[PDB]
Amino acid sequence: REIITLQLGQCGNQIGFEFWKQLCAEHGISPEGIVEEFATDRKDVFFYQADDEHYIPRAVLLDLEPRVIHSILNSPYAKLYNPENIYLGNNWASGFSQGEKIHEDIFDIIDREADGSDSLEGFVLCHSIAGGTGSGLGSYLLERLNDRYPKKLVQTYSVFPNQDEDVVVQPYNSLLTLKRLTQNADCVVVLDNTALNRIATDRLHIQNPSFSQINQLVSTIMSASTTTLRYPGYMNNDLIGLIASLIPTPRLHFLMTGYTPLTTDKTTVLDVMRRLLQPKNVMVSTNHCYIAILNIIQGEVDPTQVHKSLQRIRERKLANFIPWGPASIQVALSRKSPYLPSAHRVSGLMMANHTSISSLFERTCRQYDKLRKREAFLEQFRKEDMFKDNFDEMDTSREIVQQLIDEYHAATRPDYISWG
Amino acid sequence: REIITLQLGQCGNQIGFEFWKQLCAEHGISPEGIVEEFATDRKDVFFYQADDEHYIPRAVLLDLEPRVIHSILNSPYAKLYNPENIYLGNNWASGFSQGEKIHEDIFDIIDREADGSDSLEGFVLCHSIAGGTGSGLGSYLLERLNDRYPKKLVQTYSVFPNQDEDVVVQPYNSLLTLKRLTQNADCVVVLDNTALNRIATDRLHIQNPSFSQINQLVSTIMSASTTTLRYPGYMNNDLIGLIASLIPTPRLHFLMTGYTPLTTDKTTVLDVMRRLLQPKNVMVSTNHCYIAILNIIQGEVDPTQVHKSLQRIRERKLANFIPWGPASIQVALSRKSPYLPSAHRVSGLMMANHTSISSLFERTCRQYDKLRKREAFLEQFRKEDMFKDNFDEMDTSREIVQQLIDEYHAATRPDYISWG
Amino acid sequence: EYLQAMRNFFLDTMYDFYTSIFDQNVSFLNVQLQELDGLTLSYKVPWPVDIVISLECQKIYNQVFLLLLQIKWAKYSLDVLLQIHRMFLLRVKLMHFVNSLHNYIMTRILHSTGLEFQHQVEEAKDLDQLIKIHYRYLSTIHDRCLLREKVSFVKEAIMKVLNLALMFADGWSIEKMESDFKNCHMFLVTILNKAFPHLESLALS
Amino acid sequence: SILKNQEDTFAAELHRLKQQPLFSLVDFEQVVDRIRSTVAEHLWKLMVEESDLLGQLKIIKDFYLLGRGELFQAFIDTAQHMLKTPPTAVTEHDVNVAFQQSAHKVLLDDDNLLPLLHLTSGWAALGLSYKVQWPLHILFTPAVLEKYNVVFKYLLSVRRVQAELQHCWALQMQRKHLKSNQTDAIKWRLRNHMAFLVDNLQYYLQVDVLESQFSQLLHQINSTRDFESIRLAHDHFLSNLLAQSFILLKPVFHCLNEILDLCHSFCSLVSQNLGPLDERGAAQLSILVKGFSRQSSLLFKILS
Repeated sequence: REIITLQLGQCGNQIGFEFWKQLCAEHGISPEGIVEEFATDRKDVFFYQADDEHYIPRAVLLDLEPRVIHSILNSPYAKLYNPENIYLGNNWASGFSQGEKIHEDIFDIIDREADGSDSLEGFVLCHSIAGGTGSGLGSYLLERLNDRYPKKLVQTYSVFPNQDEDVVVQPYNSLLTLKRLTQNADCVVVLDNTALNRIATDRLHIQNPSFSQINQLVSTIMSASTTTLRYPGYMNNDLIGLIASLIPTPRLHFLMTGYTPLTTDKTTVLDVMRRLLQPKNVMVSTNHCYIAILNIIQGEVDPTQVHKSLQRIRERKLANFIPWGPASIQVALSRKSPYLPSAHRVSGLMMANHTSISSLFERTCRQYDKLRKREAFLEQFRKEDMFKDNFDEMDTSREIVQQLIDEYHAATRPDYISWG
Repeated sequence: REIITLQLGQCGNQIGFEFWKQLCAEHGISPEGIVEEFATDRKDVFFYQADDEHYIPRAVLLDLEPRVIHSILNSPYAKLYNPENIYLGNNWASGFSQGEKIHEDIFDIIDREADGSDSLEGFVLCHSIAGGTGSGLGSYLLERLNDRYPKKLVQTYSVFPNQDEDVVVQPYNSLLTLKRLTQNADCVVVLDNTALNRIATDRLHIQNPSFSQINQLVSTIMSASTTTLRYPGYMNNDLIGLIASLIPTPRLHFLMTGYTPLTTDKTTVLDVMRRLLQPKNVMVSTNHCYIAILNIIQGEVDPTQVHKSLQRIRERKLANFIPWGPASIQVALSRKSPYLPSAHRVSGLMMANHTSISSLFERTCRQYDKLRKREAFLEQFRKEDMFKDNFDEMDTSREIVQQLIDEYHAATRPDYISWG
Repeated sequence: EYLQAMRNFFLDTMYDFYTSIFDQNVSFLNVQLQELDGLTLSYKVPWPVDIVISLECQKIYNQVFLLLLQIKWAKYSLDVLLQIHRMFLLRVKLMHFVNSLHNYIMTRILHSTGLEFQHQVEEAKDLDQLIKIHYRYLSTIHDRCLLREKVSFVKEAIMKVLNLALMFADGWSIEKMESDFKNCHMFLVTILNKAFPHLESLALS
Repeated sequence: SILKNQEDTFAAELHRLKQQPLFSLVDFEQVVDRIRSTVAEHLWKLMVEESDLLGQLKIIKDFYLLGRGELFQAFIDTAQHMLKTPPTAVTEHDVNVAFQQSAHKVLLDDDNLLPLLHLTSGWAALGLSYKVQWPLHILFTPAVLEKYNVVFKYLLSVRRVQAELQHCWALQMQRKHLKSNQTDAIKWRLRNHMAFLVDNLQYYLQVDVLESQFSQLLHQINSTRDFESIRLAHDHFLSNLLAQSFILLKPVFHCLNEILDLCHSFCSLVSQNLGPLDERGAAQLSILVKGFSRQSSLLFKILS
């Protein structure tokens, strides 16, 4: 149906601004949202359609300690939207309490936008894990929606914070955030800072403004994942039809992504498939096996090569996945995009559930457990002191992520016939 | 099938680097491994093929006390390979013990590369006899592979150290190394420093940078011996089909080589044959008789002269070989190479088992036995002291090379009908 | 243009149409459109193209359309859901099976031959050959989706596995389903093992 | 072509011959040869370039004369069930499956789906059918491809027995390796090499026979520019392959077949020998060595 976008936090509002500029340049519209005559499309999912065809986006903007939100405010794309929804620490409990006191009027903003929609499919939020102001607040509003609406979906695109370890309560905050993510969300798409750092240092030579190019890559991914919605396809034009195959189980619902060019400034279906089989073309860093993989391709493809390719892909066994049961790769095609120069013609996007990401969770678990053994790294800030006097929510989150990692490590096994 | 290359030691990594630069310039590819459009070939034996046709070589790089390995590291051919396999005295027992402690993770590197291959034909190693860091270590990894895989072949290209005699334990180290070579390897290709010194002083006037030109000649030989693999032939495109005729016996498996131009900056099949009959065109220095000879020719040949030539080659008796039985010369043709200037059109390569090399072994035996009679030339280094307190492995190696030289001298006889 | 709209919007838009049918009258379908099974479909056909396209062709389109709706039914009905855990893995073992089916019918049949079919109809320089080339679309979509004869060896299996999409949706015993599933699966394989050449393209797993 | 251009010329020559009340063959043959020159020249002009005669001849050599040997060796790597009698109901599809699968690993991953294995041992019943430009070629006929399939059947047998013989050479790899091995109670004279030499030399002889004739064939077509001579070149080529390769039904051909049968049977012993052991294998081994000596005596009834 219709999908409502949400954005909060400094990194989330940055990537949302980049996503809307991406879809502004991508389709034939003005930076005030007037349709271009020279351009057909559906933009009714993420944009409300007006009478002069002002495709005003379904983007609710929440801010706390605004500095870059002011730069979003005075912009030549500030005529695209004005839904009148902008409403004003670096701790999880701080952002949790700040969202707690204003939950009513932001819920009025939610219900107003819900009344703006006739039907609904899902909520996306722009969020970053352990982002400071975003952390805790995002978990709180996730709790609010999960309490309010069991009839809809939530998709979440968020990055894993790694700054190569002043902030030492960051593993605690990310742990509590991911606890709410496993239990109160239905599907998670997670990425790494380090893998995008690798691809950025390979494709280019920039080190300091890396955030900006990260925003570009996030925008390309978020357009790619939505192309079968925005350009009219004929299958999985609901989100739940896309999500249904990849997630059999309500705790292992974390999805990793890839995209075939590292630098984007013929390719055949065989080439782009085997490139997409690499972890260096995947933007997330015993043998680990996928449960299921999905691929969507967009470009100038020849339809007869593709059956040749998946024949030979069976034959070489260039993937190694065996959960326990008959769940394999799903390949799909979307339109090569007009209204932009189509260079690097064929490009693919890849979506899988793989057990290896548990190791990265385990790395964070190893850090948090170490700090939990010392118990000197909450720094006795008053916010976490009010919200839990005994700090037992950290132990509850520890036992939940223990269940999660154990479910992961059992999910590797070909005896996962039971407990799936 | 597929052949995995190995390289270790200073001289071995030097000749491997020269071999890969040789096959880089020889075929139509970039120094990052991108195929040239202007170029067909098989490079699937010694290079893994990628999606942008990056022929990343099957070269595992091991280093110890790296100085020239650093120069290999920063190179415009360092984009051709990166298999992530680089892992850190001048004694046999020292290199043996250093390989002994890290045998597990280098064996993980071995098994990873084995999983990179679908099938397998053989392992080549780049090694130099009594090279210091290479010596002992190479014998140890030879023991590891001979323990691990009896299903494959090992080919070895290594030089005989002669510096015209500060290092006096060098005959002991070379003796122990060749002991492992006779008993744990299936086919050996050995060369001399002095014969390459003769050819280099004849073709040119250099004396000090002789190593560099030696590397060039080794690269030309190693390309020549592999041409029927890399350029598609139709016979002996397995290694074992090449090796099978020359070696009847598991201790006399040492193969000597020749190559027709000394200087390479018509020739008929008669001319190049009789040139190849000389020991001055052979790069290794009672009457001695070959067991069997093999020749491969590459150039602009006329196919009717070749039967005329071997008629007259019988008639003049310009070779003198009689082991005891009906094993004679084998002449073969490979493609004259495109993608390089074909000057010195017809060129041949020669592969035989000849008993004369025993004399050179005997020379080393004469040296070692002399030092063994004095027993002052191990210098009491602690490494050989730990590894053998009684130094009885030297006596065991002495009795083994005694068996080897006696097998050689009996192999000269036309009563070798038994014990063959 | 009219033929393009025909073979595009059925053989998407009909997704929303069929989702309401999960939750019947003859007039409700009309107002949804103008915005065990078998539907009533009629739309305005203009005369100068009514004489070039036969009447009986639309019936064939209707048959394969009905089967496509059943494939949509199974790919949605098992795919909306929110020992004890044992129910879930009869999801996965079955949720794959319809998907592998649905990818074959839509892409490999109803999108390959249609892409070929457009490339054929663009070359019609005559009214007469234009009628033939769509008839030679009919007779090959009639054999790819076997609707003529030997249908009692194939199509009943596709029909009987659709009952599992009702059965698993109703449950929320487990063992009585796998006993059924392995039998119909092995029956399908012991029929399908004969191979006309295209049929191994689905028999990969 | 140019035949329509000079059509009035040749019709004028013939109409001129009509007027003459005098007939001779000498004037007549020049007219028929003059027309024949142009008509054969047009076919030779089109066929070498637009139907790509020389490269298609190279492909035919690769696939029937085993001029490409990488595919048909990896083919025997992935096909060994046709050493039994075929059911002829499963195997005819299965050999094509194994063939295309072996091609899928390397080399012909883009086009040329045209070759198709045909099946009527299973290495004595397997053939091949290959498609060419059939309206454009009348120099490639079913008889020509039939004799090609006969040569294909001849060559596969040599490749097969030599591959089996080199693969059974695991004595050097394992059994004599690190083991002293009692003389003529473990080792058997190691007649593997003796059996290998007689096939390796014969292979080299076939090598010379193929390489000389194909090189002369790719030159005669360049020299001659009318179709009539091209016909003679091809009809010479085929007979030379047949007669010189000794596939032609002679006493030598029956002897060579028997040589091959002995090498195959000798492979069968050392395959099942596995570990160094006596399992009454010496009786079979004595049968083989006496048969080898008698067939070696047969080799000097051909020499004489």
